[PDB]
Amino acid sequence: GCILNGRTDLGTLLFRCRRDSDCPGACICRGNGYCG
Repeated sequence: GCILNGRTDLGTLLFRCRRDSDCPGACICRGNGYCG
C-alpha cells in the first residue's frame, strides 16, 4: 500500500500505529488505530 522509508504495514505497526513514523508512504497513523 505504501513505501518510502518506514514500517509500511508491519508486525507491531500492524495496528495501534505507534506513530505516523511507521507510515512512510501515503499511509499514516490516524485515529483508526493504524497507519491508514
